[PDB]
Amino acid sequence: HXFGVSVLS
Amino acid sequence: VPLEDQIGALLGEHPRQIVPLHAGRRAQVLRCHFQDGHSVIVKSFTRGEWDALRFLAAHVPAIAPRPLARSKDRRLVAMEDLRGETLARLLERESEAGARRPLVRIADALGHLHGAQAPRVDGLPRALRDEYRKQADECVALRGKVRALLGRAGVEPTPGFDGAWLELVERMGSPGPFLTFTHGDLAPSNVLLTDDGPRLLDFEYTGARSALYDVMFWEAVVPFPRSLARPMTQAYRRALASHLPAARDDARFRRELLTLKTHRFFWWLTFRLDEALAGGDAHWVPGWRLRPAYLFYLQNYVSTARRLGARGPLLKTAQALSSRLRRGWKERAGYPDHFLGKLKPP
Repeated sequence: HXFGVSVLS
Repeated sequence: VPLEDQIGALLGEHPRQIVPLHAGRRAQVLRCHFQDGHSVIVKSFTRGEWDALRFLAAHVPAIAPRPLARSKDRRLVAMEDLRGETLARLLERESEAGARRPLVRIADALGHLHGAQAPRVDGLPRALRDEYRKQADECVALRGKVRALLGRAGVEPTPGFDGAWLELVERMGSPGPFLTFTHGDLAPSNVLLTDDGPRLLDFEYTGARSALYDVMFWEAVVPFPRSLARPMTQAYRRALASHLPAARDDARFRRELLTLKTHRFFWWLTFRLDEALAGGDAHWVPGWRLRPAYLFYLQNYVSTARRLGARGPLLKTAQALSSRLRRGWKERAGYPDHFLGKLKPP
């Protein structure tokens, strides 16, 4: 991401 | 070799000034000014935008920066420095009525992009051609992530959830005639309004996907009021259908829209809901607090999916989560700050 970010780990 | 010298070698001439613009997780974006004032964008990596820009170089009307140079180790990419007003800045200063025409123009340009490039999609590199297959694979694992997250939210999936999820996976893996070039990460910061029409930036997440994946930009990702999202989807559809006979079918288009919206809701639920449940101060993006954002996403999915005829376990499960979080959170669904003026609460 970068209109939203996934808390990947 | 200093970065400035690497850039000079890449371009064949030394810029007078290299100005950092954005520091991303994967790349630094730099504006490089030549002695004469002309500028280019260089991205420095420390990966398919380059291939996307090459692929779009004959698409008309022009919609993307032209590719200028890439270093041998592919860590530096130079592209045209397109200028205009970001959609983000336009949304900060306009009214709903004032934003309608540029938003419709963006939606039309995107429909023409998807429609014109659908017969060409096999010309993408293999990793990008296969993107929808990879995401459909991941859709299978997403079911368990969603079920576990719902449980942490206090909510069990309604009966039939797994069978309905299997249908979602199958639809997500069969874009069929809607398979096309997609940008993959449309946002107010990477859409420009220019005197020669809309332009798109930042093609890192390009892939072959359903055309409707990019439509999630205004249907599910940016919290446009339905007074704008509906005319955007209508303008988008007219442009896409001029190229793509399948988009002329009301039920087929509605089904594709519903598939991608259902996928988007449950996929993006996993990003930050655990954080929202814990309740610490947080934002979805700057200017948009996390709990109002998820309450918007919940309400917008349930209400717009119902309008599209949804009435199964996935909708019912979202309804159950919405009712729980509305009771548990003192917050209400809301829009971002500085966004189309004073909007009536959603």
